[PDB]
Amino acid sequence: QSRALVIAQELLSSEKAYVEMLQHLNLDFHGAVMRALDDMDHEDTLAREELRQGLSELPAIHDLHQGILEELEERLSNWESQQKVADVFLAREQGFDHHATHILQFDRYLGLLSENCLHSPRLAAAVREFEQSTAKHRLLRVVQRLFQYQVLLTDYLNNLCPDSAEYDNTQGALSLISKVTDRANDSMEQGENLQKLVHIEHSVRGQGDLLQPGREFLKEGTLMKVTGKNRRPRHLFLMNDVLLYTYPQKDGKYRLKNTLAVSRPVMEKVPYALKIETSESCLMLSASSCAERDEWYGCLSRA
Repeated sequence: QSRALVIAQELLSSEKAYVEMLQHLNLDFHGAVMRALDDMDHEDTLAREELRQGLSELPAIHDLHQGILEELEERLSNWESQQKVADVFLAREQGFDHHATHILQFDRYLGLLSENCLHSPRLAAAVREFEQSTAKHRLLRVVQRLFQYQVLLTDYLNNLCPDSAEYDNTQGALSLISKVTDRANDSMEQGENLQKLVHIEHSVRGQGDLLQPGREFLKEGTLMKVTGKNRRPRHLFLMNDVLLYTYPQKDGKYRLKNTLAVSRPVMEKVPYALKIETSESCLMLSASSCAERDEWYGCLSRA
């Protein structure tokens, strides 16, 4: 009840920040690119028309979320009378279709954008002015909200009564969004990774925002920290970028213990041993098998 109240508050606060972001995207990215492309009409046409189609989704998304925010703001003001938010998503099936449409042409118009900047001073001038505050990276932030609703709405459902019209609606809103995010995973080269990083951020108590350009999730798994003769569990999130060193809690959630920037010793009391070394950090970890130890070795090696 308090737990579900704080999650709707978490949903509203993050929605405000998202609507503010979609606002400045439409003014500084869509607006500036529309202005440029309108000039280029009088300067090829194909690239512009495809850019215009993919860019048309941004105002439609902005309007969708402007509405979600207005309904969310009002519903949280009258929380001690009606304690319902899920149905706000259900009411907007047509709205989230713009998300699906955006996802479907995402890589096409964004690839077409950087490509067309290499020989279009006007388009380059528009994109630079925006990149001021990489565009394709700055637009993953649009599609990322969808994975956030999934994580938030799942935390919202776990605190609802399994026999509520709201538990039902939350499930419906979850399947409605999953219909949309399915397209991200199968139509975007960065969709599967964007999802991994959204779920990994939300699970780790200590890791804020993993969305970094070029960052890609590689391996997860628990290993034992060898402190003398004592063996304590540590859950590892290995990226090409950074190495998250955590502790698995009873919650299914974790705790960021240290972070590392991406040897196999022989010792009796520590069989299946892994020694990860950097100039700032060193970990003495034990695997359960010499195959588990060599699975991680080859993966930590590859990057």
